[PDB]
Amino acid sequence: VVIDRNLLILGKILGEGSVMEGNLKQEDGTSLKVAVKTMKLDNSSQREIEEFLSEAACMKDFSHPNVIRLLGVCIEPKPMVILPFMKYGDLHTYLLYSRLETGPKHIPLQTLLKFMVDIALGMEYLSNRNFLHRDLAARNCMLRDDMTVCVADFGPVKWIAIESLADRVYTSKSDVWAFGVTMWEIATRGMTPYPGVQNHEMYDYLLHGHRLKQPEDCLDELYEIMYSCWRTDPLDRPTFSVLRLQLEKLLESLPD
Ligand SMILES: CCCCNc1ncc(C(=O)NCc2ccc(S(N)(=O)=O)cc2)c(N[C@H]2CC[C@H](O)CC2)n1
Ligand SMILES: [Cl-]
Ligand SMILES: [Cl-]
Ligand SMILES: [Cl-]
Repeated sequence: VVIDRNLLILGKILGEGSVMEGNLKQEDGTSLKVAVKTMKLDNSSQREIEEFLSEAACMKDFSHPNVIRLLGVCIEPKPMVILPFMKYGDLHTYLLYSRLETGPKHIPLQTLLKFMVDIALGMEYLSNRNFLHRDLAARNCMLRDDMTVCVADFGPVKWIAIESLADRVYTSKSDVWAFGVTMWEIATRGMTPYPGVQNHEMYDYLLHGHRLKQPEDCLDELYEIMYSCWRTDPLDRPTFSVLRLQLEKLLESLPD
């Protein structure tokens, strides 16, 4: 997983650890445009870095068109996660530009659902290998050059599941919760979850049975899938394999 630091040239800041652009000189002699995420670990012990290196070995062997690839790691002693570059950027920002001229056109419902299928397919790939994201959101979903969504940033209380707020436990269904919110952001084209509610009022809001409201133009069939991911009991929540097929079935039922 480790790559020689001399093969990496850094540049601008893309986000703020932090994120940086760069050029990875491959083995075939060609320079590849890549993103570089810094990692602030606790160097008081080799506990965090061990788990970081273990995941890197697995995150590199992954191969799926709806899951971001991991190129390797570079040491300066801070590590740096090397990832592919995405000129189209994240999905959340793309949804905000769509509601503005000059930028993308008004995204139809058919295109919005395709994003959900991709994300679902990405999480379905990780679920089979028992890999948790623990940070699923629209801001984390990047767009490939062929306009296909891919999950990323897998090492925000309104994205965390109710059980993960009390017992602070994280299972596969905890990502289904975040996936449910992700579907809400896409349908709403970049709205912040739970308008009117603060981050410190969430645990009591959800515990009382309240959930994210249904959008104005959102179909009743889609909200049911979105609401099924927010059920109090994680066991009652569906898996990504189910959600993936449900969205595909609803997608094909629509015209072009
Ligand atoms: C989780 C990391 C995602 C994988 N790598 C990645 N890819 C793209 C971006 C990004 O922001 N692209 C937009 C962009 C477009 C043009 C240029 S240019 N060539 O004009 O200077 C630079 C950037 C990216 N950065 C994001 C930073 C915030 C973070 O939350 C998500 C990723 N990362
Ligand atoms: Cl450099
Ligand atoms: Cl908004
Ligand atoms: Cl709401």
